[PDB]
Amino acid sequence: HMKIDILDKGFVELVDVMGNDLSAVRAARVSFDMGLKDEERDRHLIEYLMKHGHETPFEHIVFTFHVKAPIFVARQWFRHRIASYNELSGRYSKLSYEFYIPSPERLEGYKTTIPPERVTEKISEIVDKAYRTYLELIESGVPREVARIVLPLNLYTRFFWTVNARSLMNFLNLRADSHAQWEIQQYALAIARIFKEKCPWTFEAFLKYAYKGDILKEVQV
Amino acid sequence: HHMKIDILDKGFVELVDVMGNDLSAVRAARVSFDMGLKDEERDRHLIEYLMKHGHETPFEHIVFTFHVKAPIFVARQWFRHRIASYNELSGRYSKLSYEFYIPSPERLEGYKTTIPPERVTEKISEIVDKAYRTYLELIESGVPREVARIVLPLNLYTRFFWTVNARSLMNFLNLRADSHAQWEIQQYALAIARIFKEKCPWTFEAFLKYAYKGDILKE
Amino acid sequence: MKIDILDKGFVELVDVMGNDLSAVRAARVSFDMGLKDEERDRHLIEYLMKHGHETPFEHIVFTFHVKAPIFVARQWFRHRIASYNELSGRYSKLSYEFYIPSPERLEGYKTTIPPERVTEKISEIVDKAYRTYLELIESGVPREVARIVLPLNLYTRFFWTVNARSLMNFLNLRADSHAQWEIQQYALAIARIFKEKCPWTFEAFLKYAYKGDILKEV
Amino acid sequence: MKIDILDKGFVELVDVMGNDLSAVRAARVSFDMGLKDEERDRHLIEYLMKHGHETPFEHIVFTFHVKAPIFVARQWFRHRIASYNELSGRYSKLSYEFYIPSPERLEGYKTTIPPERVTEKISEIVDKAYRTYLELIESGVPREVARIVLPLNLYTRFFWTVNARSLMNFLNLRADSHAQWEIQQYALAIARIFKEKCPWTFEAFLKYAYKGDILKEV
Ligand SMILES: Cc1cc2nc3c(=O)[nH]c(=O)nc-3n(C[C@H](O)[C@H](O)[C@H](O)COP(=O)(O)OP(=O)(O)OC[C@H]3O[C@@H](n4cnc5c(N)ncnc54)[C@H](O)[C@@H]3O)c2cc1C
Ligand SMILES: Cc1cc2nc3c(=O)[nH]c(=O)nc-3n(C[C@H](O)[C@H](O)[C@H](O)COP(=O)(O)OP(=O)(O)OC[C@H]3O[C@@H](n4cnc5c(N)ncnc54)[C@H](O)[C@@H]3O)c2cc1C
Ligand SMILES: Cc1cc2nc3c(=O)[nH]c(=O)nc-3n(C[C@H](O)[C@H](O)[C@H](O)COP(=O)(O)OP(=O)(O)OC[C@H]3O[C@@H](n4cnc5c(N)ncnc54)[C@H](O)[C@@H]3O)c2cc1C
Ligand SMILES: Cc1cc2nc3c(=O)[nH]c(=O)nc-3n(C[C@H](O)[C@H](O)[C@H](O)COP(=O)(O)OP(=O)(O)OC[C@H]3O[C@@H](n4cnc5c(N)ncnc54)[C@H](O)[C@@H]3O)c2cc1C
Ligand SMILES: O=c1ccn([C@H]2C[C@H](O)[C@@H](COP(=O)(O)O)O2)c(=O)[nH]1
Ligand SMILES: O=c1ccn([C@H]2C[C@H](O)[C@@H](COP(=O)(O)O)O2)c(=O)[nH]1
Ligand SMILES: O=c1ccn([C@H]2C[C@H](O)[C@@H](COP(=O)(O)O)O2)c(=O)[nH]1
Ligand SMILES: O=c1ccn([C@H]2C[C@H](O)[C@@H](COP(=O)(O)O)O2)c(=O)[nH]1
Repeated sequence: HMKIDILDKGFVELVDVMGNDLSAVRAARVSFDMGLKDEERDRHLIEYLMKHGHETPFEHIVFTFHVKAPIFVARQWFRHRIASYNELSGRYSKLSYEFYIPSPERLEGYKTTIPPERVTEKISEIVDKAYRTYLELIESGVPREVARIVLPLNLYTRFFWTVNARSLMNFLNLRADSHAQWEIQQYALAIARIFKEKCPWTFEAFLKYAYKGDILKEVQV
Repeated sequence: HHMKIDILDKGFVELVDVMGNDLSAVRAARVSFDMGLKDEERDRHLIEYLMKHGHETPFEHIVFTFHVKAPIFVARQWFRHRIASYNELSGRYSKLSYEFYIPSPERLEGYKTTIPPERVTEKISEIVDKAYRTYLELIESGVPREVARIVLPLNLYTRFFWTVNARSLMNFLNLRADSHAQWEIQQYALAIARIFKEKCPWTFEAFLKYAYKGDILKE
Repeated sequence: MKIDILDKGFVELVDVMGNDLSAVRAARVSFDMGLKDEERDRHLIEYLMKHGHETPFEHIVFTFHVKAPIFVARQWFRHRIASYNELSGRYSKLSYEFYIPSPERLEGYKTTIPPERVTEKISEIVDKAYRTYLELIESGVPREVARIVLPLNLYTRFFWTVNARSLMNFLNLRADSHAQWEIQQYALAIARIFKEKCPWTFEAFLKYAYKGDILKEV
Repeated sequence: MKIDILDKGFVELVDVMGNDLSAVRAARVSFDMGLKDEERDRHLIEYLMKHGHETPFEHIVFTFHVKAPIFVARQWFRHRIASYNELSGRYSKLSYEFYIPSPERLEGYKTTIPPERVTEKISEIVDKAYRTYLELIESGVPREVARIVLPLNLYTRFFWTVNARSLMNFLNLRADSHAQWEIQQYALAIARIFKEKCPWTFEAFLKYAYKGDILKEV
């Protein structure tokens, strides 16, 4: 399965997909009691749909992704309500030592009172101390659902995400944009790369006529 | 894959595609404990467990796309199910064909009426023919399609694509595969259940035994 | 507020929760703040609209009572992010209420048949279909079956609860020349009520987010 | 109506549209009718609940203002049929407010170390994490990056707009012993407010549709 590594321990993996560019073509044509025609006229229809705001046909293309990301990234991601999610539980699972530790280059462009290297080390210390406490609590009999409240927001979680192409394009408009947090931007770029490979016509038409973000127009795949 | 079931006099329900199966739900449920699939036996058992206890989100990862031909009055009820995607034939854009649902006398099989049931079928076909001819005359005279079609009756057939996940589909079956729903849509619901059963046997059986609230599927 | 539409239709406002300030407060919570001043607050609404910050507007909710022809309702009910409760032809005996277009509805079209004749032809179908409907029910045919002979111009009634964000989507799509003329009229009524209750949001919407054309011309 | 929850949290009702009669009006439209009388209207609410006619309750809408720990909010925000606007760690400097469980939270569990010490250990990490956070911010580190060291018990604040149907789903799932104790407390507060504003609906809900366990015990 296509799997793209993100951040230091994260990833985005495509699990399954239903439909393709032609699915949208057929769904649009039913309006006129028609179906598919030719690869030329059909690709042209996708462009027409995109530039005129005919979005419902794209709801028939559905993706399911497997994602590993820090909780602070997931919190933002899960705000996209038009989708389905199933996530790893801290109430039910003993948590592993997997945290997002940003490299010094994450602070590139900002003037700091201390070396970027120090910030990275400072974050690492908090992680170590918090996880150590988490383990001490669980080993002592503290219920998992309580012990985990001391763990930081950079803890990695895992989830399945099923979303249709229309909602996915909304996600890209909002997250594959410089105003979004850099960390989720990286995930949106991976999502875009997978989208591009499975629905090339839809993706191209989207970038040329509907995309309202900036990064996908300044970054290849 | 593909399956097609004929409904009423000229309708049908066709499965266009499907993403996921019973194991998709098992996997989605297991992620909670950082696990995946296990064994054929423990997995089917997990499905019954999810159904029994109301853990419904794992079933959202199973998605179906159907192609349906049904009368407008049936489609009006169907389209009230908001958690789904639809694309339908348009009377504003397309010239409409002579295709209407004419109930057989058997539709009234059980009701005592003043005039013969055969008469009812005749009366309906007559009004349908009159309305359709009027529609054609208007169209032929240059009246815009969107206006000319307002004289067409509710039994006119329409066609649409329906993409829906298993969770919403189960809600649809609870409400439509039931004696309280109109008979005509009960027929379509039975076809939908028939296809659901074929593609997700474990989920369907678990649904029927522990969560299904309707009655016709248990008969 | 009630506005008459078409020949027998209407749009009536039943209830409303929130106002322009509801969106301001919802927006300010991001920075752990609330309301400020009448001037700063309106500027914020414009800011939200201009930059596509739409979620704050979901906290403003409206409930309308609408009477419209079924062909109009079919299009309206395609708007899934909303709540609906409608009159039932399965349960209620239907009244003689149909939308009959006036000749003026065909202005701009050259027809082989005089516009007035079109109105008459539609009235004819309505009368014959309704009479058939009544005859069937009086004979013993269940309502849910007898009503299938009634035309798409039959009037229905429904309650519609929708938040401002979904309402703006509705206006973008229906208060537009590409939408069927009949629903455009309802959209204009909906817009008028929206403007009355949330003038800042409505004005900002028209200036920076509205994608339709008619509200710009009317 | 404001109710304190946990050590520093709360649930407050901000606004509400409709009441029990809104559902009655919405339901009766099916038979082209309106309200009747107290006795008949209360009876209809029970009938709807008993037979699963849930859409009429979507016309009752509530807006709450809630302050809860992030781990509670993560569970809460999984309820998609609702609207949310929340405090942002990317844009605002975060305050020193965390949920520190009191020793009683461990009542019933067998631990090797006194419960009071568990409370003490949690406070220690919280203190260290927050200090680290402040140190980074004052050194020029962007807020969105500095906050990643903060634990899941940090309090957040949000506005929640939800209709009665979705609210009842939330109570079925959260006002239940299988839900985390912390969110059960919030659900009990939400339930109290719901009961005060829509007593007929709440009573019918508890009698015919509620699938949880605690609301039948408390
Ligand atoms: C740069 C950035 C900064 C942000 N800052 C904050 C912040 O400070 N605080 C905060 O709380 N959130 C914040 N968010 C989250 C934001 O408010 C949305 O929750 C998030 O973008 C999900 O978007 P959505 O509503 O468009 O998508 P979805 O929830 O997936 O919805 C997709 C579409 O369906 C719609 N829709 C879905 N549900 C409803 C509904 N109930 N009513 C009306 N329309 C609906 C709309 O057309 C929507 O675009 C931020 C997001 C970004 C990208
Ligand atoms: C026998 C029968 C008689 C009926 N009679 C009438 C009638 O007289 N008048 C009439 O108007 N309708 C009538 N209906 C339609 C009914 O009101 C629903 O619109 C229809 O059943 C679709 O169901 P749903 O809301 O459960 O499904 P969906 O719209 O697909 O929703 C699925 C689930 O998501 C939910 N959900 C979706 N949207 C919202 C929302 N906005 N707020 C809260 N929860 C939401 C609920 O948990 C719901 O069960 C009837 C249906 C049946 C089966
Ligand atoms: C001029 C015109 C012509 C039309 N012609 C046709 C036709 O020929 N055939 C036909 O079938 N329909 C047709 N429609 C209906 C159209 O396909 C939509 O169903 C209708 O506009 C409702 O819009 P909506 O999806 O944006 O709104 P809502 O359903 O209210 O949704 C609002 C927002 O939430 C979203 N959203 C809701 N549900 C989902 C979902 N499941 N997946 C992804 N995003 C979602 C999107 O961001 C959306 O804009 C037409 C509409 C117009 C205005
Ligand atoms: C005790 C408990 C343990 C849990 N454990 C986990 C866990 O380990 N991992 C995890 O990921 N989650 C877990 N959850 C969250 C759970 O999976 C749901 O996300 C949460 O209960 C929100 O419920 P909901 O979907 O019913 O509500 P909403 O999202 O508010 O939806 C309300 C109704 O609309 C519906 N609906 C909304 N969207 C859709 C859709 N896309 N398709 C079909 N129907 C839809 C259904 O009828 C639904 O009941 C847990 C919840 C509880 C109460
Ligand atoms: O870029 C952002 C900022 C905020 N939020 C939503 C996510 C959380 O629900 C809440 C606070 O997010 P943070 O700013 O703390 O990440 O608002 C996002 O979705 N994206
Ligand atoms: O069994 C029913 C009855 C009604 N409705 C919804 C469909 C329409 O939006 C409106 C009226 O439907 P009819 O009763 O006329 O079919 O209410 C259904 O979905 N199913
Ligand atoms: O302007 C339009 C045209 C179509 N449709 C949706 C409504 C129906 O579900 C179906 C066919 O509508 P008509 O074209 O027949 O009105 O497509 C709309 O919502 N608006
Ligand atoms: O009782 C629970 C357990 C889990 N989850 C959802 C919330 C998060 O998205 C993810 C993990 O939650 P925790 O178990 O870590 O709280 O699953 C809930 O909504 N409620």
